[PDB]
Amino acid sequence: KKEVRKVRIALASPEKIRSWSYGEVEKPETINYRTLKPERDGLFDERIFGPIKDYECACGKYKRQRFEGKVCERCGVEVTKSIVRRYRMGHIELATPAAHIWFVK
Amino acid sequence: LLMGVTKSALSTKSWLSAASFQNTTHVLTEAAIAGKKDELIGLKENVILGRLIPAGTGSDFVRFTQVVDQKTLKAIEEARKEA
Amino acid sequence: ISTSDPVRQYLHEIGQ
Amino acid sequence: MEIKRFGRIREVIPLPPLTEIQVESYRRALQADVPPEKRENVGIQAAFRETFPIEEEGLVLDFLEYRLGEPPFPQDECREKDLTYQAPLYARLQLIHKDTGLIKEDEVFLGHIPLMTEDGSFIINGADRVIVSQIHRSPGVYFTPDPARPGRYIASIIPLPKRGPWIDLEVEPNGVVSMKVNKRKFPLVLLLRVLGYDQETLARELGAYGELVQGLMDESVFAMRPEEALIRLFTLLRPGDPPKRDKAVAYVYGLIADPRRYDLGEAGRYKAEEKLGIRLSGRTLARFEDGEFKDEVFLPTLRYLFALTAGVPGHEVDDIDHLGNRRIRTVGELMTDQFRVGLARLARGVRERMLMGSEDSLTPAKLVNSRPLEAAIREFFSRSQLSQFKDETNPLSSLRHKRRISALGPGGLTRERAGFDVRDVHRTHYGRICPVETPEGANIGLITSLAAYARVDELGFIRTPYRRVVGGVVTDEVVYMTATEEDRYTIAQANTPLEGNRIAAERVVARRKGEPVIVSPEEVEFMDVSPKQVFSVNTNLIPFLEHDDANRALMGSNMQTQAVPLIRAQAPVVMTGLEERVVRDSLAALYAEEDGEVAKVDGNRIVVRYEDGRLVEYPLRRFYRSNQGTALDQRPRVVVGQRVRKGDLLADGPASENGFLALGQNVLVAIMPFDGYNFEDAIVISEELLKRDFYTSIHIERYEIEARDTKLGPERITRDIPHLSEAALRDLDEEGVVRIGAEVKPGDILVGRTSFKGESEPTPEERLLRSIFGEKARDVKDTSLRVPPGEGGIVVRTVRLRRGDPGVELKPGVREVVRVYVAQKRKLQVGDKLANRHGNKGVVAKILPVEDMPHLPDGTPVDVILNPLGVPSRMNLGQILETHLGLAGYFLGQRYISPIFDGAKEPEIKELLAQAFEVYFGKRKGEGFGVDKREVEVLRRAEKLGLVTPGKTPEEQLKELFLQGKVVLYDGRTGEPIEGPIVVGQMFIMKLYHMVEDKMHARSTGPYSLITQQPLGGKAQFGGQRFGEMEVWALEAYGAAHTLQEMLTLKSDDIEGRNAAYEAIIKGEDVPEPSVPESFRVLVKELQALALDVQTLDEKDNPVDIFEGLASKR
Amino acid sequence: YTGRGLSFLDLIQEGNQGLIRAVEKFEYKRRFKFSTYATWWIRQAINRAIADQARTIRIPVHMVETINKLSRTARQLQQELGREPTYEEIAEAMGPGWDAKRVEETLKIAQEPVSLETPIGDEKDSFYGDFIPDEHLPSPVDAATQSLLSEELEKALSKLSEREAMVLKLRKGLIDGREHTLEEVGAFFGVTRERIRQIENKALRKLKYHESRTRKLRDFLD
Amino acid sequence: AEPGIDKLFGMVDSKYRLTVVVAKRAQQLLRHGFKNTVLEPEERPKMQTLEGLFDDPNAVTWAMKELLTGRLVFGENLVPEDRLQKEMERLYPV
Amino acid sequence: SMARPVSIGEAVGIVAAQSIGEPGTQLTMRTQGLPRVIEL
Amino acid sequence: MVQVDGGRFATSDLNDLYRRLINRNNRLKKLLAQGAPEIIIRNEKRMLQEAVDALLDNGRRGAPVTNPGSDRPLRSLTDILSGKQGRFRQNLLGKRVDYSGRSVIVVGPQLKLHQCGLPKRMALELFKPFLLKKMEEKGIAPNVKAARRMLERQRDIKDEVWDALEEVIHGKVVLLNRAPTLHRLGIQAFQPVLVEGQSIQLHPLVCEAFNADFDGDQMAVHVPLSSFAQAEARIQMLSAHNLLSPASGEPLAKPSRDIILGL
DNA sequence: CTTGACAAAAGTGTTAAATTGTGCTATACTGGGAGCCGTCACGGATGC
DNA sequence: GCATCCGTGAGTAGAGGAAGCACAATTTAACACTTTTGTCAAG
Ligand SMILES: [Mg+2]
Ligand SMILES: [Mg+2]
Ligand SMILES: [Zn+2]
Repeated sequence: KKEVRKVRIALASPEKIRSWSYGEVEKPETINYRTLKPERDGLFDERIFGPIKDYECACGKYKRQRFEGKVCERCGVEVTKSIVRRYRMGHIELATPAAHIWFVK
Repeated sequence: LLMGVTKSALSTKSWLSAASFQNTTHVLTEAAIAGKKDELIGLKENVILGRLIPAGTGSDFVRFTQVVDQKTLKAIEEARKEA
Repeated sequence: ISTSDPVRQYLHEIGQ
Repeated sequence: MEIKRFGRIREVIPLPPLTEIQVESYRRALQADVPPEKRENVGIQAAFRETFPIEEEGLVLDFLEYRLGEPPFPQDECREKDLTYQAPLYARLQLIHKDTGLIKEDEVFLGHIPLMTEDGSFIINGADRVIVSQIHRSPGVYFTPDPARPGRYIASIIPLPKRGPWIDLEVEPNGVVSMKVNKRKFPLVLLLRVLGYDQETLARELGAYGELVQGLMDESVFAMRPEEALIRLFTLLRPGDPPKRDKAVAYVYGLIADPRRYDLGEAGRYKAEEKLGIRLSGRTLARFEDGEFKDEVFLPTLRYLFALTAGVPGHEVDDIDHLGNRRIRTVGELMTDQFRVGLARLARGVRERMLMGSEDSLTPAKLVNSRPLEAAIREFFSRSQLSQFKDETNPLSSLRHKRRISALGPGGLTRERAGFDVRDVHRTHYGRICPVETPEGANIGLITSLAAYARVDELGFIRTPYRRVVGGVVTDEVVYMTATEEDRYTIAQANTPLEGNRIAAERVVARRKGEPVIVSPEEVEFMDVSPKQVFSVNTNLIPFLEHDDANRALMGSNMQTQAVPLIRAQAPVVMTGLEERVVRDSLAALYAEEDGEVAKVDGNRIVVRYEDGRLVEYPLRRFYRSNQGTALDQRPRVVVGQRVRKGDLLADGPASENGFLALGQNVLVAIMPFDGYNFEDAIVISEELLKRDFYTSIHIERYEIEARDTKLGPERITRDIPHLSEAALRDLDEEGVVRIGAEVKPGDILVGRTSFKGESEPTPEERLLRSIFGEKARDVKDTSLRVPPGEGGIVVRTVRLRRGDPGVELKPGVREVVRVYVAQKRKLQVGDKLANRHGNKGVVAKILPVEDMPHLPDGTPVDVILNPLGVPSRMNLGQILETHLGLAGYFLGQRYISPIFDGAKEPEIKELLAQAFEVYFGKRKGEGFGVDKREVEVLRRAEKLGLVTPGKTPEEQLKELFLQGKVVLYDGRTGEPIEGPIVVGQMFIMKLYHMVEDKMHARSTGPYSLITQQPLGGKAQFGGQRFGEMEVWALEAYGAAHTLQEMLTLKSDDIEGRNAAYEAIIKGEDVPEPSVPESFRVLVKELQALALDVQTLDEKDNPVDIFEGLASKR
Repeated sequence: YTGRGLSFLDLIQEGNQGLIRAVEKFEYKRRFKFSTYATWWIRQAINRAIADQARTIRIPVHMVETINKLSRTARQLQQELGREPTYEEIAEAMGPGWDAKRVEETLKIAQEPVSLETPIGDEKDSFYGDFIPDEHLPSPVDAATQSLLSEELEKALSKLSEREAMVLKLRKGLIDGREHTLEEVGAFFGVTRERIRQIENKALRKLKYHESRTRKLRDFLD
Repeated sequence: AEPGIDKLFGMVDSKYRLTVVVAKRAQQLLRHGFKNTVLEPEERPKMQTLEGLFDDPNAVTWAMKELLTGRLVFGENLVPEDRLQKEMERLYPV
Repeated sequence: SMARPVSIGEAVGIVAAQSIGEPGTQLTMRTQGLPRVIEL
Repeated sequence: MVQVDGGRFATSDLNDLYRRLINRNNRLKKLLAQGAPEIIIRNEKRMLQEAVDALLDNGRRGAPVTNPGSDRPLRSLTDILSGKQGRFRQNLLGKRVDYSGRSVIVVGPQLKLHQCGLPKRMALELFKPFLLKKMEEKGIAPNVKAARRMLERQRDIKDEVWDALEEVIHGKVVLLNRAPTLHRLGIQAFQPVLVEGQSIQLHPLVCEAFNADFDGDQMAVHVPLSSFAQAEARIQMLSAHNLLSPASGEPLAKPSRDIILGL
């Protein structure tokens, strides 16, 4: 609707960073070495960043647009377009604070 | 005050062009701390956002021109001023 | 010892 | 075609083997034929004798000998199966238990060493490669002047690359002589004390200069024990490590006295000995013996520095760019260094292996793990900067690539950092490095070529030959000397007149330390061998080189490499004399070993019966594809029963005619403008060239595909492809591969392969379609190999490799691989690039019919038309003389050999032209034809221009014009003569590898990138054109806002925009308005990953969602 | 343990965890010095950390041990035979239950992913990611032909009756996105299961007739 | 050069206004299928096809020729965009 | 480029930069030539 | 983490940095839960800080983090967004575009100042959607899909396709470009003329502005699509309209070497 | 349009079995290995 | 006024690119077994 006229840049608070994220990444696992599917809680988890293919959960129980905006109870993957995987971010909860190197060096 | 082309370009008001020229880290950190807002006045910002540049046929002086033939113009004026 | 070298700093710390 | 020779210089020695730099170095490195007990300590043997013995301090691993076995596969098999042509290397080792005193010996396999072909190249993973020699600073001791302080000098000690730190000695303003090591400065007094130096000794040796010694006489440390001094130095160098005498002495010994870590090479040791006037016992800065340190080089170099600062006559600074201070590492030295580092890694592996696990029962086989050595060797031969893909467009290309010298690579300079200093032509390059030959651009001066007569000695210094002159008479004693030795003599020039052997000229032009001078015959000590030693092999093929500007001779010599072999290639009319040697030394042709008689001649083989009785069969390389795609074949040049002598030619190689290098064709060239088709370097050619197949070349293209095992199933290479008609499968045999000899065009199938379709339910519209048509969806899909656009030809070969085939090593998951060879015969067309040896290059812009080209009065049309406006600005006048001599030889039917700087001069060319006119105009008179009216008009106009003498008869005026190289030329279109005489002759022109067929590319839509979603790049990828920043600037300057917006969004990365635009265009509508680019979205997301809150606002500062609500948490 | 996927300090910290475990489980009654028992735990912790954290795509510990044993056997056969062994030798040397196929599968599993930012050539302006096309998002041609097929199929269904078109677009999932069933569609119209199968077949036959008379829909079938 | 390009440049105060007018007129002509043209049948641009002379499908040429004729009125704030489009649709059905 | 008064909306800054920078390659390099322009 | 055609896996360098950070954070959490001594906790916190620094900006402080088995530093976010190969200068200020070609240039003396010689095959590939639409309009093909399949194979292309292509390009222009684009006349709009061959024909008078001679130069061809783009190219960017130099005001398309000699 | 059957695809437990995750091994062992110059040169801002 | 740190250095192409073992816990493939769907037949 409205047109983009200005672009603002500012610091992101921890609250805002957590608001961006769709889930916390707790494991460094990327994918399964045998099934080649993303590992749960990993860097490529479907339950966080979205489904790999459009309108299909991880468990393969919902596979059509009819159940759009839904979250499968078996797997937790939202049934939506897979392009959201380019737009959904995660977050890591640091045990101790870490300074941003840009504002130090 | 007098300054060179590099220093004058890096000290511009829009952070997008300054970040896309040089010293990306410094420009971005100074803009983020100050919460700078870019008004998209120049050409590089519009190129980055893929918008219509404010020059040539994209300038406000000529962009809103309207073209209309005799018959339709007469119709529009007659069917309204008749009231 | 060396501030910029983590290994040397750790070895110095454990040597105390 | 009789060959007439010009020249007066009698050359006393022939050119050395042009590939000996590659061959002899590797032979010295390997020493694969020397008996083990007589091998000398260089190369691989030096590496073993340096790393071994490995001592645990009581296990000792000792090395006895090594050997190289026969290669597992021949060169052709390695090329076919993508293997490496290498030989097995085993080492004989013995383990000694110093406790018990028992020795067990066995032979252990240490790996495979790549082998070098007889021509001087390697076969790495089935691809031909060349190891390029590297030029760098010679190790040793140098004495340079301090730029900050006039009158101050600094001493630099430089070891072999990655074989020790540089050492700096500088006289500080305080007077103390400071030593810099590893960026750390410290007093040299401390180190001198460490090496057992007192105060009275330094006063006795270095006290005869002045105040300088006083700065190096600090008594606060002289009395202090050398032990404490060494600990102090150890603490100074690396601070923090707890002070211990053992660690301190180990560190000092490893820094300046360990041969395994510090290595002043043989060149460095020789330079240090010849400079400091000393005799090094070893190749290290100091010697650690009897529990004490003994000095080797620090005292002499400090003495030299002090005496240089004093100003005694015998000491001078060193020029670091002097070619006596720069050395060459060939393939042998680089391979030896990589072998040594791999062997050191193996030695450390052995060391930490023999410290654990059944210490009593250890054999040399168990301790040695040879994988690090093989790994290092493979990295060097595959992913090194100096290991370059062989350039074999033609034999001269490979010859140059083998005779190239690079200042880049590991341990060398940087392309961007270096400038204006290392790129210059130093005075010492005369006779050692070719000045003109170099790549113009960012690598100018960094990559060069070795001279024709130059050779690299054992230590890596380039030497050049000179004839000894004693008493003013030149002898035949040739001495090869280096620049540092050359600078001691007055060397005359090779063009000096000689009355037999005595120098006849009273004034001799000579050089003293590179400075030209005029001396007397009795002051001359050496003389140049020939004018060819100054220039490389590539540059020595340019006739009349003295008439060409250097900037254009560079281009000519460089472009001689890019000429493609032709099916009707012919040797140039005007030669320099190196063509036969270039063909002979490139190993492209075939020559008889000794006298004999030819028994069998065939297109595939030649069988020759020698005098001793043995019959030798030589197979002929036929239609082989080079690295650049050109066809390399050999054609027999003998007949059955022909008697052949030793060295006689048996079969020509690529780009050669009867043993002479033939990179192009001899064409009839007229120098004149033509209707603007010659505008700005463009070339006009006749259709007669295509009719008789001139400039026609054969190129072979390779296509590869593999069948792989997947999760869903195995890919099948089969002729049964779903949803294809019989027309598409017509040329495929029962195995699914295209039959040999079939003509293929773009879009045709080469090999048919089917891949299992990923399990995915189809769209409802597709399901409705199949329900309507009652067609069940299959499980396999077409994934076959097709001819890319703009390609095709005739299928000439198919190679099929399977997993179980012997020798082939397929990667896991691949069952088979199929390779298809498609050959096409390319004719000269518009856009192809022609050139000549004098730097004149241009693309063909027009092809005229035979009746449109200008023709001679006898009816002979010209073949090529060249624009005269390209000569005055480029100052390459050699082509004009070549054209004149070519015309003279064309009407006399002879060829010429004019050596560079000593060849044909204008009087001789004019005499030849007089004979050519006498045979060219006498025939017309004999046939009963007088003087043409058109010729009379041209003669009148020329006499108005002063080109002929007024009052002469028409025949005499025509003869004058001919002696000037000009003839009366008619216009093929109108029939009227050209208003002025034109320069017509015969020129040798080459066809270059740059062809328009391989450069045209267009794309509407195709593949897109992963992250940015922008089009890929490259013709092979079917990618788009990079629209960089300057193009955007140009569009902004034009004021074309909508075109720029389109190229930024619709045509690059606006997914919705590009899809809608394509659909609208194919539907006949106008493209819709564009949207936000995906690259900006990627930028925003990546900025958010840095904890930066980038937000897009509207006119009222309210947030605007550019992600379409796909990134908002509910 | 350096050079096996983990940095030196990571190995040190994993060994520290093992040392804490050893201190927890150590017993001084047996009169053995602490180092003898602590070395076992430190090596165990370091080895488990290497097996768990040295690969981008994590592989189970047992499979890592199998890969290591296979590599050792291959190296021994390579140094004994004086050449690179084929899969048959390696499988024979490994023992029972091993064939060439299993060795090849294990080697395929043990392949590390390659970085997308590895430069090719001396010029530092080309990477792997510049040559990998994206095959997930549909191309403009695919979207265009999908839209054309949808439009032509909608124009073809207009000839059908008002309910027959609805029955087909429900059974084929052209309305809700997902295909229904005869019973589920029957609930919508109140019709029994059997009747729908006949009207749908009749509409399909009519569409086949129209396609045969026009041939405006055969090209989209590929 | 484009025919009458000097006259086109002389008819506006800024060349980019000329470009905007030409493009907008071209899109108006394309949207209504060339039925709103101010060109007489003897003035319509033509192209030579193998079959014969047919109307030029390039709308930019039509717009330039129409602007050359002088029967078009261009400017800013002439009529509302919605009303202009609605009236053009009513007079010229498409 | 047209020998008439400039039209409103032209990107004269880009034109100025391009005009100044185009003959930069012709300037001598060997306080003179291109370095002089750069320091100015 | 994409799988290439051969089955091999390719991944970016950010995954390794994320894995390092996550592993160090989890190990610190475990160490804290175990009541580890202060030295171990301090070392782990220092490593966590260093991992965060490497992820945000690798190589700024200390030795760059490299992938084991190589000495190539990993690519961090700052490296992605900065430099000549960064996001801005490589993907935002300049892009690769569709409907673009490239070929060698030759001289065309018969062309008018506003014309250029475009090879037939380049025109077919560049104007492919318009050509498919025109083919559908006539009887050449039944629909767009059939026309595209017809154009896939060279031997399946009939002779009416060239007539349709000639009809399509009527009036349209294309932008010719030669690099480097030093000034704004390095991109110029020309009216294409379909020619037999594979090389682009260039008018002699526009060579000085392009700085293009004919010893092997190549040029790129771009096709503007909409009515605004065509109007801008024909009115503003046309070669016959830019006759004077924007820098000095003197003529820039003027007689050259051979023309001057002949006059 | 409505009934009543019937064969086959699909959903629902159940389990032996490959597959994966976790723990422990007791002579004594106690601060690293690389790496090293045609160091790139010139501005510019900052801190002492 | 000297040290010290830090950022910058043209474009488009091409083409060549080293542990084992034990035992519990969490998937996974095979096997029945029962509805749940298409069909078929008539009225
Ligand atoms: Mg070059
Ligand atoms: Mg050129
Ligand atoms: Zn689910």
